[PDB]
Amino acid sequence: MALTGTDRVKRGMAEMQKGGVIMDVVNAEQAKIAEAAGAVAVMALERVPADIRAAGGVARMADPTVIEEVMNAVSIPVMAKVRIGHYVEARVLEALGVDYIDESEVLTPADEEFHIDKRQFTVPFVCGCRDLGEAARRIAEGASMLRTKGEPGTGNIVEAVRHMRKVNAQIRKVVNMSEDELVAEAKQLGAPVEVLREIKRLGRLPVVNFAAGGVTTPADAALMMHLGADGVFVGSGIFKSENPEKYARAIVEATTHYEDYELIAHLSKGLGGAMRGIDIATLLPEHRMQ
Amino acid sequence: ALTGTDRVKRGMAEMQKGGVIMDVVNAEQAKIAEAAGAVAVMALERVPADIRAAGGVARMADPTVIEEVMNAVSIPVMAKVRIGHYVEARVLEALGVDYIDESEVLTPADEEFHIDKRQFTVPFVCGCRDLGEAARRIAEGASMLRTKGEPGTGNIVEAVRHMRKVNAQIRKVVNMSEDELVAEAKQLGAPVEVLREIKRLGRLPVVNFAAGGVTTPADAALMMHLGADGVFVGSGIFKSENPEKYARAIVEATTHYEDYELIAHLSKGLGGAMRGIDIATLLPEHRMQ
Amino acid sequence: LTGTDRVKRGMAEMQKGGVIMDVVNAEQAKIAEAAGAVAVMALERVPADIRAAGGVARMADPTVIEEVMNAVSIPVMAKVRIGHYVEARVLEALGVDYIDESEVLTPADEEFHIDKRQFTVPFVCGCRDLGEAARRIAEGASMLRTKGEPGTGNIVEAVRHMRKVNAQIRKVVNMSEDELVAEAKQLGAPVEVLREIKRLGRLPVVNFAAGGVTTPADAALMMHLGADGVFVGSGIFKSENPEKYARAIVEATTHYEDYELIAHLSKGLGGAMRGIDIATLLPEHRMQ
Amino acid sequence: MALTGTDRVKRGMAEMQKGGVIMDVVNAEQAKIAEAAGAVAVMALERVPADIRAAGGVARMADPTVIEEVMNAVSIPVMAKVRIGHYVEARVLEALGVDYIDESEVLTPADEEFHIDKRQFTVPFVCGCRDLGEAARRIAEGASMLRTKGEPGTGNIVEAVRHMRKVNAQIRKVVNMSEDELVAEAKQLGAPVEVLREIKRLGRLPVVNFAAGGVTTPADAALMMHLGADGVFVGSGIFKSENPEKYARAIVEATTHYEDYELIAHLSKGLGGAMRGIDIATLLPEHRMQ
Amino acid sequence: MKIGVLGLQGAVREHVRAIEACGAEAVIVKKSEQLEGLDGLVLPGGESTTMRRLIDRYGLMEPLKQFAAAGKPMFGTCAGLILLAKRIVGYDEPHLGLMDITVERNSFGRQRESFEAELSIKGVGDGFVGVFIRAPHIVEAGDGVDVLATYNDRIVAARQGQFLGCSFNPELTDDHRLMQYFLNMVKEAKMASS
Amino acid sequence: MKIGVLGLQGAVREHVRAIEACGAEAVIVKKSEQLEGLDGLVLPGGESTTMRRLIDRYGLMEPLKQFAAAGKPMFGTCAGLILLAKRIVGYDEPHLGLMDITVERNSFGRQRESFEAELSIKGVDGFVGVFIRAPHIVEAGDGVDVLATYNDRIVAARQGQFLGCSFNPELTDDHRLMQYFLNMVKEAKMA
Repeated sequence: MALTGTDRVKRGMAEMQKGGVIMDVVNAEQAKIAEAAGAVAVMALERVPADIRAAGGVARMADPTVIEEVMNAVSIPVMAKVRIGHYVEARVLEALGVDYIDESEVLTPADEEFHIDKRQFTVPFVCGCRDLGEAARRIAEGASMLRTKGEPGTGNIVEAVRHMRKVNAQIRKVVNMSEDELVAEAKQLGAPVEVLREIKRLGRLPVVNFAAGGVTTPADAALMMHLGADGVFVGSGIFKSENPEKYARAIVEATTHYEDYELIAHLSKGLGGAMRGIDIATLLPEHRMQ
Repeated sequence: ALTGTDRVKRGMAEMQKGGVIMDVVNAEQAKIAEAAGAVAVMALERVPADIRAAGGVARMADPTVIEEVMNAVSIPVMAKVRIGHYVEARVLEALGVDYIDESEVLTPADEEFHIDKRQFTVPFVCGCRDLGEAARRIAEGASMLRTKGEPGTGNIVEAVRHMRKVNAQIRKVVNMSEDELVAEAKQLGAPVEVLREIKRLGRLPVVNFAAGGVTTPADAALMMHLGADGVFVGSGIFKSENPEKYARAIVEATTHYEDYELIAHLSKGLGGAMRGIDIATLLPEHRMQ
Repeated sequence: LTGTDRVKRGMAEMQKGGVIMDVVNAEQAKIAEAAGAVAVMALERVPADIRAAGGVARMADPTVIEEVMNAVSIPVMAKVRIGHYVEARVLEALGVDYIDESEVLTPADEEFHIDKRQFTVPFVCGCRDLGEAARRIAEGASMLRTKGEPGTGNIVEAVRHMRKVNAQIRKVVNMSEDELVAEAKQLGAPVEVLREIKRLGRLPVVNFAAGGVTTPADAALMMHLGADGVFVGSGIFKSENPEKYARAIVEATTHYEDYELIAHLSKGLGGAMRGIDIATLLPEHRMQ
Repeated sequence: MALTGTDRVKRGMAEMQKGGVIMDVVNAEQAKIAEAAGAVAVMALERVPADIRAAGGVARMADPTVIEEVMNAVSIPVMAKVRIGHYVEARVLEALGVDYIDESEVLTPADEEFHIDKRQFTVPFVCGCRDLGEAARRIAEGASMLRTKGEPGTGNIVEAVRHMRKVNAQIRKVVNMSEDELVAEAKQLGAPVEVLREIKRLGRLPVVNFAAGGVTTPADAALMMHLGADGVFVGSGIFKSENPEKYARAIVEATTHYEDYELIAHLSKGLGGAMRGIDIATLLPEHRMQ
Repeated sequence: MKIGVLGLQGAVREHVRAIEACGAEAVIVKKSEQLEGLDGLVLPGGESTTMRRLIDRYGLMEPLKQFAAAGKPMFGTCAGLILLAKRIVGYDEPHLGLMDITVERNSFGRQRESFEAELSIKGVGDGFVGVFIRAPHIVEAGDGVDVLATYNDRIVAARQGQFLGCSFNPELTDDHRLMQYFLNMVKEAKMASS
Repeated sequence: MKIGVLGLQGAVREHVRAIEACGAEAVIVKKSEQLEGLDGLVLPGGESTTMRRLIDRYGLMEPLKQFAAAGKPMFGTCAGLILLAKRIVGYDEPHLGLMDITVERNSFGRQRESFEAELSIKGVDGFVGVFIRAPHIVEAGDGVDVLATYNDRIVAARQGQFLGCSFNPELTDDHRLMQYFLNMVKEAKMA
C-alpha cells in the first residue's frame, strides 16, 4: 500500500522549499543559472511578468516543449503557470511531470468566477492571495502552498508587503481570537470557517506562504523574510537586471542570511543596474483572483 | 455511554418529524397540547403575538414555569433563549430542557455572535431565511432548523418565502457542478464544508421545520406540501377561539397533509382565527446574523 | 374526461354577459339569484369591509361556503390567498365551481402563484396588463378579471386595466409576426400565449370587469369598454337597497347599449356606497 | 410523404455535428485544410473575426461566390453567417444551399431589436447566447442550435467559459427546480416558459450547444468539452496561428480525446506560435444580441 | 416483498431507507386501506402519544390488531416498541398490547441523557451501535419472549414470534443487520403461509 | 450485454440512450483497447470524413476489422453505413469495406433537402426514417438482404452480422430497429 497525492505529500513538498528562492525562467540557460545560483526551484513560462505587462495580449500556459527543455536542464523542481480556472492546462502540466502548478493571476484568467478544483489533482498547486479570506478560499479549493500576489513586473514590493502584512496580521488575530467568534469572523472575511479553525488549532497557517511580486534587491528579499515570508519568488528582478547571474546569487544569499545586514550590504554593493520598474497609476492590471 | 454526539442531537430532531410543536405558557396548555397530539411543547413567558403586542425586552422564561411544564407532560419540552445568551442556554440545559431554541422572537443578547452550540450536550434549533444563514447556524453547532417567518402575525407569507428559498437553494447545491461550490459558498455567506456535506448527502443534514404565522390546517398542510419536516405553532392555537379544537386540527392536517377532503372537513367548524397583521412593520423580527 | 382546458374555460364562457355577486351569507345569495346573478362569490367580509377592518384576510370558513351552496342553484365561486395551494385544494374538495386566486385576500406567497394547471376546478385571476394576464394563463388560469381597486366604489382602476389589456390585445393581434418574441419580453409575457392570442384573433380566456362597479352606468360602461361581464361585491350590499341595486346592475349589464332603459334603471336607486378617492399607500395590486 | 424543414430534421443535423470542430474559412484552400484535419463543418466568411475586429467597418454576409467556392471544395457541411435580423441575407444563403445559417453577432447587426424569424425557414440556424434566457428566446424564434458568444477574435476563452458555465448552471437549476416555480423563473430570466418546461420535461437542453469564442489551444478546446460543450467553433485561433494545418489537427484531436491529458500534452507540444489575442478593456464590442 | 412503515409521525423516512437498502419495497401507511397486501410492518421512532392519538382518531387500532392476527411480522423501534407492549408503567391501558412485555417510558431521563452504546444482539451480531433517544426500557419480559440484547442489565431488544422490538433506533445508523434480521422474519412468515 | 458506440465524433449520446433504453450496457469507444470484451458495435451518424481521419491517426482501422472478423455484430447509421461500405461512389478506396454494397454520399442533396419519411422495414412498419444529409445504397450484393426502400432507393440492409441504414433511427423515440440489432448481438454471442 503506497499512497500518492496526499495533502501531507503535497504540502510537504512545499515545506521542503522554505528559506529559498524560486526563479522565473523562460529557457534552459536561465534555469541552469538559477540552479547554479542556488535557486530551490524554477518557474517556467513564455514571458517574464514585466514583459507580459509590456506586451499585453492573452497570456497562456507555456509551450510544453519549453517546459521539457527546462526540466531536462536542471535537477531542482520545476514549477509552471496556468491560467485561472484552466483545468486542462493544469492536467497537461501534471501529465508533463511538473512538480508544482501555479494557478496564476499573471496569466490571462480563463474562468473569472471559478478556480480549478485543485483537490482532484495529484500534483500540488500554489496560489496567490491578498488576505486571509482569499487564502482560505484557495486552500478550500485544494491549494497546497500560497504566495502574496504583489504587483508582478513592476519592480515594486509595496503590494507584496501589503499582502504579507495583511495575511500575517489576520493570522495572528485568528490564532488568539475567542473561539466563539470564528464563525462570524469567517463570514466577515469571506473565509471557510473550517480553515480558520484549522489555523487556530494549529497556531499557524497550515500551508507555506511565500513572498512574490516586485522583489528586486537583496534588501527586498531580506525584508519579506523579515516580515515573515517562508521564501521568495523572483522573476523580473533577476533577468531584467544588468547581471542576472550576479543578482541571483545575491537574492539567494540575502534570503538565507536575512538578518545579516553587513553581509546584505556587501551583497548589495557591486550589483549595478536594477530593472526600472513602474510606480502605479495602472487602471486594471493584476489582482484578478476571486 | 457517549452523550452529546451530533448523531444523538440530530436524531432527537429526526424523531420529531411529521408533527407539531406547540408554544405553551403553562401546564394546562401543555396538557392540551399533549392531548391534541403535539410532538413537543415550547415553553415561554408570553406567546409571540403577545410578545409583539407588549414589546419590551423578551428573555428566557422563569425556570419555575419550565419545570411546571415538564412535570405536566411526557412529550419533550423545548424552551427559547436570547440570541447569544450562553448562560441562559446553560441554565435551560441544567434544567433538563430537551431542545433549546436560540430564538429571534426574544430580544437578542449578542447582535454579532450566536451561541457556540457545539459546546453543549443538549441540542439547539435555530431559525433561518436562506441556506447561508442555515449553514452558518449549522457550523455553530445547531442540530435542527426552522423558518423564521414573521411570528405573531398570523401570516405564513414569510415562512413560505423562507422554506421556498432554502429548499430551492438546497436543490441547486445538490445538483451543482462540484467545482463551483467554493464560489457558491462565498456568494451565500456559507461555510463550504456544510455545502459539501449537503451535496454528498443529497439533502440537508438536519431537520427543517416551518415556523411563523401558521394559523390554519391549510397553512399547516401547505408547509408540509412545500417540503417542511414539521411545524411549530404558537399564536395561532392559543389566540384562536378554541385552542383545543385548533390543536387537533393542525396536528391532523400536518399528518394528513395530502388528504384535501379531510383537511376540508377539519377546517369546517373551526370558527374564529387570530386576526393577524398585514405588514408595514418598521423593524420587527429577522434579527439573526 | 374532466378538468380539460376546454371544460375549465367553457364554464367561464357560460358566464358571459352576466353579473357575479359577492355574498357573505345565504340570504344575500338568494337575493343575488333572485336578481339574476350568474353566480355568487362567497367570502367572510365584503372587500370594502376587508379594507376597513384590515388584519389578515384568508379563505372563508367552509361552513359559510356550504351554507351558500345549499341556498342557490347558480354556481358558487370562492377566494383563496395568492399562492395558497391547500386553500384551493380545500375549496376544490368542497365542490366550489370556480376559484378566485385573489389579491383582495392577504397573499400567502409573494413570489409564486398557485400552479393552477394541477387542478380540476378552474381558476379566475386578476390582471392589470397583458403580461400579467399571460403569466396567469401560463400558470393555468382559465378566466381573468381586472384588478381594479376593490371596496373603493371607484371604477377608475378597472377602466384603466380593461383599457390597457384590450389595447394590448389589439396591438398583438395585428402586430408583425416577427416582433412577438421581442414584444413578449417587453411585456414580461410568455410568447406562446401571445402567439395563441394572435392565432386566435382574441384573448383565449374570458375577461371580466371587477373593482369599484357601483352603478348601472358603471356596469354598462365596462361592457362598453369590452368586458365579458362584471363582478360586483361592495356596490350592491353596501348600498341602500341591495335587492334593488342587484336587479339594476344585472339589467344594465345585459342591456348595456339601451341608454333610455339604463336611465330608467338608474332612477330610483337612492344611496350608493360612498367610496374612497385614492391616496392609499399600499392596498391591492398584489399579484406578480 | 417526405417532410422537409421539421424541427427534428433541423435539430438532428446539429446532433450530427457533436464531438467535433467547426472551422471558420475565408477560401477553398482553408476549407480543404479543415476537411483534411477532420473538421465536422466549415463556416464561410469574408474576414476571420480577429481581422473583423482589426479592420472595423461594417461586416456583412459573405460574397456568394466565396460560399459556392467553399461548397465546391469540400464534402462536409458548409455554414455561413448573416447579420442579426437580416432576413434576406438568410434567404440568400438558404437559396445557395448553405447547410446551417449563423445569425451572428460578429457581423454588424442589421436589426437591433428583432432577430430573424427562423421558424419560417427550411434551413436551420445556429445562434449565440450568454445565458438561458437569451438561449430560450433564440429557441422561441426558431433557432435549432446554439453556441456561446465568447469574445471572438480575442484569443481569450474567458467569456466562452463564463457563458458555457452560466447556461449549464441555469439548465441544472431548471431541470431540478420545483415545477410550480417555472413561470416566475422564466420571468426572472426573460425566458419563454414553454422552453423551460421543455427543458425540464426532457431533462436537458433540447438543442445542441457549442463553445465558440477565443478557442486558441488544444487545452482550450478540451476545456470546453470538459465544461459540457457539445463541440467547438474555431476561427481565428487556427488561421492566425503559425501553422494552421498543425493547429487544426490538434484542436480536432483534443476535442475528440478531451479527457486524455497525456495525448493533449503531446498534441500541444510542437505547436509553435498562437495568435496574440486581446486582454479586454474594450468599450462596446460583441454581446449584441437581445 | 412489501414492508409497511407506520407513517403517522416520526422517523419514517429513515426506515424506508433501510428497507429499500435491503432490497425490499417500502410503503408508508397513514390509512387502514394501505395495510392490505403488505408482508410486514414497521412502527417507527417518534412520539407514542402522538401515534396513539392519531391511531384512535382514524380508527387504525382494530385494523392493526387484525394485521397482527393475520400473522404479519411487526417491528417496533422505541415508540414503536411502546405501541406493541402489553403493559406500560403508569398506564392503566396499553396501545396495541401485542407483546408480553412491560415497558417504562423515558426511563433513562431526558434528551440530555440520550446516548449511544455498542451492543451484542443475539440473532444479529455484535458491536451494533444502539442509539437511545429519550428511550424507554423493558422492565419485565414474559416466558414466550426471547431477550435479544441488554444494556447495563436492562432489556433493550426482544423477539416474540412475529413481533420484534427494541428500545434504541437502528434506523439512525448505517448498520442494517437488524433490518435484515427483521426482513428474514418476514420472508419466513411469507413462505410459511404457502 | 455490452454494446460499443464508436465515440470519435457524431450522435454518440443518442445511440447510448437507445442501447440503455433497451436494457443493454453502452460503452463509448474512442480507443482500440475499449473494443475488448464488447458483444457488438455501433457506428453512429456524424461526419464520415472526420471519423475516418480519426480512425487513421489512432490506428483503429485494423482493430475494427479484427473486431469484425471476430464475428461481432456491427450497426452503421448514415456515416456509420458509409464506414461499412465496400464501395463509395467517387472513392478509389473505401473505409472498413466490410459490407458488399456501393454507397453514394450526399445523394439527396444538402441539409435543405434533409427529410423525414415513414418506412416499411422487413424484419422490424411506419418507422419514421430521418435522413440528414443522407447517402444512399446504389447497389447491393447477393449476400445482402434489403430491409427497406424509399422511392426505389435502398435505405436499410443486412449482411449476416452487419446492419446498415441511410437514416438515423437514434433521432426517434422508436427503438424497434435497435431491438432488432440487439437481437443479432444476442444470437451472435452464442456462437
